[PDB]
Amino acid sequence: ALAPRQVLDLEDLVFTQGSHFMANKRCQLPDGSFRRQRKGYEEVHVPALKPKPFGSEEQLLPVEKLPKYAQAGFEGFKTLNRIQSKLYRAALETDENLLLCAPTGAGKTNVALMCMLREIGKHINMDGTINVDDFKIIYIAPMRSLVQEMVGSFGKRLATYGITVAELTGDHQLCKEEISATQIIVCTPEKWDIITRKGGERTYTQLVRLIILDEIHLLHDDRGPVLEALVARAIRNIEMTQEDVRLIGLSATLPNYEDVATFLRVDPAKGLFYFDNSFRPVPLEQTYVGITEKKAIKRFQIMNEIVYEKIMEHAGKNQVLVFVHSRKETGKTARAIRDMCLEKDTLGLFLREGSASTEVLRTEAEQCKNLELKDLLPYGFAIHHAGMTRVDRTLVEDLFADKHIQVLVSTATLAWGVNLPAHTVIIKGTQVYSPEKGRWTELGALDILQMLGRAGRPQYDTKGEGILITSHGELQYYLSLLNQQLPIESQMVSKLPDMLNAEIVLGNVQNAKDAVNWLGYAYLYIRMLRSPTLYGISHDDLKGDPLLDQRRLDLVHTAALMLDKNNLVKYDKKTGNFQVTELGRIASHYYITNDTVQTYNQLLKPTLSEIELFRVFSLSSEFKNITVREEEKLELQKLLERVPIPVKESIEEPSAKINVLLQAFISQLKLEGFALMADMVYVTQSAGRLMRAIFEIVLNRGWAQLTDKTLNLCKMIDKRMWQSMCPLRQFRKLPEEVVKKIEKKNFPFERLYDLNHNEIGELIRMPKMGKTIHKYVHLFPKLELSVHLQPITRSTLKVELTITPDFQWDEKVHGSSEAFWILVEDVDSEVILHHEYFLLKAKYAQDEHLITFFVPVFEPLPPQYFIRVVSDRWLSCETQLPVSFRHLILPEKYPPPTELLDLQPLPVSALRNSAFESLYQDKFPFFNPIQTQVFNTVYNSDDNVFVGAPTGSGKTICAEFAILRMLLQSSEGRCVYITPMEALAEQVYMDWYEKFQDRLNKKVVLLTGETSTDLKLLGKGNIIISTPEKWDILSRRWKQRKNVQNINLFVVDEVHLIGGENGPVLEVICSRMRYISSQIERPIRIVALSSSLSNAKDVAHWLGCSATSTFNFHPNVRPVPLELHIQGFNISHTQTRLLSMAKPVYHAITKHSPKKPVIVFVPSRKQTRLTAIDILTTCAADIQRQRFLHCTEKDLIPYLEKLSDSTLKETLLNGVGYLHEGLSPMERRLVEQLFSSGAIQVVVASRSLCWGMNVAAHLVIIMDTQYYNGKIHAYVDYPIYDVLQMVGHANRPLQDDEGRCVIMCQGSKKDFFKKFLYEPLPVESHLDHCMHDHFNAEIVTKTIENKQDAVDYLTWTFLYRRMTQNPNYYNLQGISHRHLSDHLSELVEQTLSDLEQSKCISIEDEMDVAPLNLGMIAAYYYINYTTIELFSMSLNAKTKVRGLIEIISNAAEYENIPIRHHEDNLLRQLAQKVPHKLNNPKFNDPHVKTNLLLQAHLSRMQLSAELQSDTEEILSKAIRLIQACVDVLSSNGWLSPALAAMELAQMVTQAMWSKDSYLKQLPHFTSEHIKRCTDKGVESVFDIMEMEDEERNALLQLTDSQIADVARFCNRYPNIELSYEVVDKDSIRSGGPVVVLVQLEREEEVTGPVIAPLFPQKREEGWWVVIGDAKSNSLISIKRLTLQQKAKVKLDFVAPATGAHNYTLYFMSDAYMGCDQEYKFSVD
Repeated sequence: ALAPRQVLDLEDLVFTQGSHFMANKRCQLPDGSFRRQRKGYEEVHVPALKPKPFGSEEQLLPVEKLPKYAQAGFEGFKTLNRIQSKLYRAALETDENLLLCAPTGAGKTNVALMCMLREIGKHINMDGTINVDDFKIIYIAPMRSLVQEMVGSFGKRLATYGITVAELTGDHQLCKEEISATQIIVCTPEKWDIITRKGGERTYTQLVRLIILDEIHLLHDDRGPVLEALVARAIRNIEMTQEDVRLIGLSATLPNYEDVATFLRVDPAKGLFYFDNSFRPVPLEQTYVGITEKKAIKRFQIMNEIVYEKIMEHAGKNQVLVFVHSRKETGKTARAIRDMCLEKDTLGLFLREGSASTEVLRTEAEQCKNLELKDLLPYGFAIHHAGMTRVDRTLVEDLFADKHIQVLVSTATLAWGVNLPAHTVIIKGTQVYSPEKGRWTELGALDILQMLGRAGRPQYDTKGEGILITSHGELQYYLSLLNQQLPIESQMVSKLPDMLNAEIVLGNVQNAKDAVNWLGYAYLYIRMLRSPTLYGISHDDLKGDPLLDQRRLDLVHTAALMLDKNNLVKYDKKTGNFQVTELGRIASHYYITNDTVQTYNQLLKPTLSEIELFRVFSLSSEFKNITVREEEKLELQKLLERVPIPVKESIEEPSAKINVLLQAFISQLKLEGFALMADMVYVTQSAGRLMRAIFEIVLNRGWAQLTDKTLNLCKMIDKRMWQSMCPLRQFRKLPEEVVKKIEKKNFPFERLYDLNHNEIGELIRMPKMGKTIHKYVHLFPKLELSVHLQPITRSTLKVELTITPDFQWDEKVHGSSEAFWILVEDVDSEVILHHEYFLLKAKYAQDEHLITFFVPVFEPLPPQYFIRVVSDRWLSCETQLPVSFRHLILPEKYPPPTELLDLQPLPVSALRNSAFESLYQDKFPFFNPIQTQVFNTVYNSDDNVFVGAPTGSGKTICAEFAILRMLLQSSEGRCVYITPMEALAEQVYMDWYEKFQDRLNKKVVLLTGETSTDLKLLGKGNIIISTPEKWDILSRRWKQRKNVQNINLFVVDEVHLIGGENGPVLEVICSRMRYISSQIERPIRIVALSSSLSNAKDVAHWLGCSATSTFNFHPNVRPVPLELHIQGFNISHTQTRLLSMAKPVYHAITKHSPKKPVIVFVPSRKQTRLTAIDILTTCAADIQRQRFLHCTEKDLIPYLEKLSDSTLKETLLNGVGYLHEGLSPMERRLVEQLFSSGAIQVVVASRSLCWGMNVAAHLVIIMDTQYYNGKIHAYVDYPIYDVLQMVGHANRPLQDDEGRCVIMCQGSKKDFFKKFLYEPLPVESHLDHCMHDHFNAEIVTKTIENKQDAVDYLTWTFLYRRMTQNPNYYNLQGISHRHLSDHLSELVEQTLSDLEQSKCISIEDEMDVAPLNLGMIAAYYYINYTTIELFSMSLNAKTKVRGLIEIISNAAEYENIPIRHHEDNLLRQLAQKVPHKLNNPKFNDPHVKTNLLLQAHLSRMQLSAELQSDTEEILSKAIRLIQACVDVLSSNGWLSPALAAMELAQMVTQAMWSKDSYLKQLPHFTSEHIKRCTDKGVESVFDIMEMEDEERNALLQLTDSQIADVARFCNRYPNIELSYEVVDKDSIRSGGPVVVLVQLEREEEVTGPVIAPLFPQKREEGWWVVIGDAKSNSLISIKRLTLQQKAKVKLDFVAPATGAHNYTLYFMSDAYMGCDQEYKFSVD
């Protein structure tokens, strides 16, 4: 943005006088303009404009005329006011921005109300009355007093709507997520500015449909620039979000009002309304006395005398109001008349001519209150002031409008605070002290205008007067103001460098060009165009520069330079670009001026003392105009002695006055000198933010001592008490002296915990209070802490911190949460190595919380680190816990990574075979530096090799080398390839089936869920692709199956996943392969590919890899070099942090990859949609709509026609696609295809999909690194494995010379990523935590027969190797060979002791082990051992289909079904809709969930995508569990249960319930069909098999496509016929054997799977032949069989005695209902 720039001096261009500025050259007066020199003073009069008659037809609107829904909240009103009637149509029937200019007190309120009512009327909902959660309305009033006024009266009018209106304004650092539950926020501009600088601000503003600007003429005030920021900000977000927000502005009648209309985007023809003085509520005649000379006391007696004679044209009936500038003067000024109105011949005495108890009886009976009030009450007098008066204040308010109170002098505060208008008002003086300017100045234009808007009572008056006593000198300014003539200007130049910084920090402006555009949104721009001369711009300049391009560029340059000086922004004149600093970020967030930041940055240092920190606060530029006056020096000398902190060298300079002012505020010292009170209020109202700004500065630099000091200083200011004092002071219900009494003792607070109420009451010598003091001591927040540590490397430790609440919760005391800071400090407590925010929600109090983080360490190790957990609110509420390093064993240092040899890139011609080279010749000429260096050893060898390279490097083909070499040596070679993730498996299967079965014609196969059909693939295949649990369940029985033994090559991909969840299964199957290899003496080649590992040696030597053939490369040696940028966001609350990341994401795309492709990973499905729409809408507001679509819309339209997501079509048209799991596998393939072609430039994808994407970008942006766990009610970090994978996608070897990645994370995570991304990952094993299932299977298969075998098995593992390398990780406490053997033994012992207590194995002779029934079936079905433990524990003789689902949903395999956000509510809804209701059902229990999903699937209910996806994962393991249940019920001999369980198998398969009609298995049937079937007689599937074609579909609605599927169903539907016989039925006897032979045969050849469209897995027909005695409920014998065409089934048992035994024979499918035959019979 290089262009000629000129440094301005703002002090030259600024309107110095602020509000008091008059661009008003002249000034004209009305008709009556008489001037009367009573000569101590000039009186200028202007009379009341006659009432303006009703114009062109326009007439008042009786309330019943506006629509029915709006009537409400206008109670007590017969008719609309004239102004309100003029705009009822605009405010109610249109959504147009309005600018309503009217006289003060015109009643602009009810107009804003009609505007609200329109928005409220937009969420009707028929029966349900309001959609209170769907919208929000912000209302900006400009005074704190007015806001409270408004909340109450808007509160009233909208009760009948059930709408919540609440104040937000005040100093209170934002919290309340019940502001998430209020719809009308009422606040001040500066409050709303603070909120909306947050960036995650879009959590509040998300729903804001309408914002209202009361008293918008504040534009002109020194506070004006805040309004200009709000509106500029708001307007600009309307364009970026493209969601419409309505702006209503309400103003007084002042010049420039039409420039304000333009500012607010008001259509002049449609929504501009201006109403001159005619439209006053009550016509006011007005006097403007200015006065002639100095003469202080004389000038005031002048003034005080003026007041009497004016009131006394009102004797009996009339009310008066006087305004003064001091809560002291409410009485003093009413005294100078008390000393006059009655002092000269009791003039006008008896203002209440009820010298007869008319008004006095009600006035004298209310006298018994305090001060000047009881004093002034018995006659018509009263007072109202800002000097805290509370409940009596609200009682001078009723008795005034009840009309007993005659005279009431008051503070400006009342004009704003409550709507009580007098008949006349008089304004004494117009001079006020301003702490910020540090002088007296002329009181604000806003202020006056509100006061005279109180002359005359709307329902009770016909005229009103208004007298304004000011100084004659240069105060015809008030004539101007009060007669529609003082123009409204822009004060934006004053506040320009702070305003700019907030936008830079917000991400709204990244350079000067952006900033110049920003200025175009401000009121300044409009005003400079319209009156350029006034804003220092020559008519010549304007004429050649009509858009003020030179001025805005200059203004911004000048500001940028101030911010750069003060180190708030980094700004280079060259590019015009801006970079935010931390200092600037804090400045913006805490509302500190940039000069103050500089001072802080200059003064703050680790060794700053409390003395010096009180000093630094004093030097804050917000206080730079503060002087020490003479009349106050004595009192400051007095305060200095009573406060605690020494105030050095500073004698009474202003530095020291500010210093002691703060200390006296914390000490709650009383004051007198009102000049000093206004200064104290001004430094304390600020002190909160300034301290907290200093805290955040110092926290983030790591300064431990100063972080402690400042945090306490914050708490002390908030809590108004010293650290010295008693923490019991924080409980406001405790009487003061009771507490000073506990302080009077030299007794530590801590020791109160150990004292009972008696001993307390005793120590205090006030036994009355013993009990309640006790209550409060235990309400004090208190945490217990416990730490667990594990070394990771010699620099980093993983730390699990367990936080245990130990206090009583009272929501009156603690509310809905308590926040804490977790601080990890070094030995000396000088440095914070790590910190983070912990929010203890109330719902989850007294739950244990586990916070996990990593901390650095340095080899000359200290003895201790400390962990402090300090409250963020309560004083003296901390808890420390040392972390000893005395017995810590750091791991063995790692070797360097293998060198990268710059070899001349090997051509494809180095592969010699011509058939082979065709697979690569047409893709590239030369392999990458890793593939070539490796090639030597993997193509030209038969030995074991390990490749370690950053994901993306192209490891896949290194494995190919080996497979090519195998097909070169073997004809029908056998090769197994194992990837950890299933999603990777399918990706490699497509990739290779075409490369190896299409191209090279060898078989290539993919293992599935079923063992028998997989055993075949294992046989015919030359390349077998599999996930670990699949290869495990096969090769477990490697002794039996030969095919496992004769494999030539074994390829493991992503071996680093061994350290991941589900790593065990991989480590196991790998170790087994190595074991099998040494034992079969025909070595198996093992080839492992992995991410860069620090400890690759250990994985190499584990898998038999020499150091010659072990290739482990550093991340920086990646073929396509990566540019990592880690970007932190200090926002603890996740929903907010995600929102504040949205702008940075677009800036990331435009900076790092404007043309080239991008992938954004987001944490979830609905985030994927939201993030894409944002990129789009932001793209369109950047005026570059569709800059991501790199073809033409027509080019895409053939493809998009297929899709069904309306939104995916819309985003794709615009250049952005998204990938979540709710999309058809087709739709996903489309999006990826279009991305790889380059047609679309950006894909947003959910993190669950970083494994199943064969798509690469130029830039990868990870948007947050956390996801919610509904099981522990907390966000948890992405596995570093997922993040490593995501990053690997920023990699296009062919085109890009670089890849780029931007990770956006919470700050607390930042340092974690900086370590473990620029460096190699270390893996450990978690075998020891999953030891059982593998031993139990090894024992079943007699690979382990004794304890020594168990111990030797383990020598083959990775576990075995790492234990000695990092003992402390495994909880080994030494490293000798002895420690190893011990721990190994201790390990096998417990694992076998568990498996035996669990009834799976038998321990005999202490050394020998054997498989038991439970053990054998858990290995057979691959079910966790605790699962069958639970089955046998819970199944009984009487359990039915209902109880069965309950037990099976309790399987451990369902532990991992996750709970996600708001599924807590979703599952509760399911719960009321399913057939079976649960008792004590915990909705964050994965077992309660899989229960409901189980009944949901049976009911055929369709659900949300991630419930359906889970339903599939549940159904995945469903069948193997039921089968276990059969085995266990039969092995116990229970008949009716085992039958019940077989029904469940077939009814989970077909997706129907126990009493569901058998016809529900047939395609396209519904309840409507079945009812019109029982009416005929059709109740069976066989009852439609005998029917012929014409009668068949004559029954109900058919289509040619319906008949097709249905008739094909009945052709796979089992038509079996049975045959049985008792072998030697007559020569059978008691105790003896009985052999039963059952003959099965079907009249149909078997081709096709089991058809079960609702079951996500293709399964084959299993059958159960059973024999039982129904009378006793006895399972006699059973056999499970897959039948094909026909077969002989043999089952025997042992006869009981006495001949006659009646038996039953059962034939049971595990897949269909209605095939179940029964045959009765007898024997003996």
